[PDB]
Amino acid sequence: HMAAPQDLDIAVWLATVHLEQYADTFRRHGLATAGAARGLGHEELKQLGISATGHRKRILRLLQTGTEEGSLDPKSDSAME
Repeated sequence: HMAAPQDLDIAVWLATVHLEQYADTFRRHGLATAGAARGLGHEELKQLGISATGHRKRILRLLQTGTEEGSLDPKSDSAME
């Protein structure tokens, strides 16, 4: 099974990046599920209650899942010798 279901607790979604704690502000925002938040962007994450940059890009990188489906993977090849 690829990606997560629409009825997926917002805590289980952020828990993938060790940031499930953010599920609080998320739920209070009217989105307690990855399906109710599906669509949020970077600029939108700022008003969502997120101030950490490294964390913000950590969420969106997971939301992109679907058409490409690519999270937690290497991105380098060769170095010199």
